Amino acid sequence: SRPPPGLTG
Amino acid sequence: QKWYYKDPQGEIQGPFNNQEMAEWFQAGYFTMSLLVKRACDESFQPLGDIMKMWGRVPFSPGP
Repeated sequence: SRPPPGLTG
Repeated sequence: QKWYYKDPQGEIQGPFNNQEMAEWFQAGYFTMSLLVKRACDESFQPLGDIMKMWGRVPFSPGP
């Protein structure tokens, strides 16, 4: 599942 | 049903659908300071202000 664009985790 | 948020640099990301937002929210990526809005909303709001005003965020799923 991709992370949110512009956020990394 | 078109969600946007600001990233930490202020760049506007999106649009994303309800399910994508709900997944990221449940996964823990979003603090309650994240600024979000739909194209149809008046202004960006932090998630925490939405929670205080409505008791929920609109993209949260349920019955």
